[PDB]
Amino acid sequence: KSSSTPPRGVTVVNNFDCKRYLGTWYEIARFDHRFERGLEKVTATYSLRDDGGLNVINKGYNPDRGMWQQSEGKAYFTGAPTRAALKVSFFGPFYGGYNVIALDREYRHALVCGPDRDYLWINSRTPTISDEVKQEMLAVATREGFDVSKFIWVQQPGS
Amino acid sequence: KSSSTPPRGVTVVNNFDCKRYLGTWYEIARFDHRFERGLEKVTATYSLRDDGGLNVINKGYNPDRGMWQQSEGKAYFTGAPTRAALKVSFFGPFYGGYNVIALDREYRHALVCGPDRDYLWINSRTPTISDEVKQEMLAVATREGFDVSKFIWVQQPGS
Ligand SMILES: CCN(CC)c1ccc2c(c1)[B-](F)(F)[N+]1=C(C)N(C)C(=O)C1=C2
Ligand SMILES: CCN(CC)c1ccc2c(c1)[B-](F)(F)[N+]1=C(C)N(C)C(=O)C1=C2
Repeated sequence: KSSSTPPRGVTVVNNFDCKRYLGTWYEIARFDHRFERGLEKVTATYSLRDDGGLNVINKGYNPDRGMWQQSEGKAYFTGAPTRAALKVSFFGPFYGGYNVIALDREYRHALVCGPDRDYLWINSRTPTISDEVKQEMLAVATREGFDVSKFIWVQQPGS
Repeated sequence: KSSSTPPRGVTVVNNFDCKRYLGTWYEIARFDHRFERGLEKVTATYSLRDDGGLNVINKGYNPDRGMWQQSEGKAYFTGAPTRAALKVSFFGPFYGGYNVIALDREYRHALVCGPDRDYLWINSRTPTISDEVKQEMLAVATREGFDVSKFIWVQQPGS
């Protein structure tokens, strides 16, 4: 399907406050994909741009090579900035939808999907999350049609 | 073969001046790979790290999506810093050898290869090169066993 639209049916957050989502997030779990392959301790960082999009810097550690790496990209809303439907673009052939489909009131925990059900992330402001938050994230993922067998639990400080 | 050694039988520069190689280079031609697919107007910018490695910033334009992108990586010598054999690594699964196989004395044109003969670049301090310089670089590539018909000639200022 189009790499520009959300997966059909997902619950895009429609009262989004972009300022509250800025800064750094820890990747608690991801569906594994080429872009991120081999990485642990992954974080994503968002900053505002003058042009109304977001600067994205993802960082992680590759324990096979013993080195940190970083990737810088840009995200732009696909519609109104109060709707958490975006597209993100990195160097090369890494481009597609970015959608926040679950978020707590305090912007502490997020479930983010790509443009299809092969792309999903559990993110947190903290490097670890409680089992209850894990359970709820998997429950939401399942209810929205995603195959939670695809998740890998990303090593983080204290995991 | 090993991703960490030069291609079999390929001679690498053995009296390398790393500091003179720093700065911005324009990519005149490349063998096509996923990492850079879709990108025109490509430059690579090298700088020194406190740890003896190089920071690498690749930047290019994707005319399909209408956007500039950049990738930041690290390169380390695999041996003596006088020998232009390195390995470069970027976010995720882009890791492998980087070898300077020909350089002019002025450090204005360089032929760079990866760890096998499927990876080759013609780089220049200027965005275009003379037919003279072009043919010589192709003759070196050819001398070293590469198939120059695999080059994509990359759109650049004045090209
Ligand atoms: C499908 C298009 N695409 C490029 C692979 C993406 C889409 C969506 C995303 C990412 C990439 B990403 F790898 F930058 N990513 C990370 C690291 N985290 C923590 C995210 O929540 C997220 C979403
Ligand atoms: C095969 C290992 N690997 C990562 C794909 C590379 C090896 C070698 C190189 C690059 C990548 B590269 F894509 F960063 N690259 C660029 C953009 N230019 C202009 C080069 O001279 C060069 C060499």
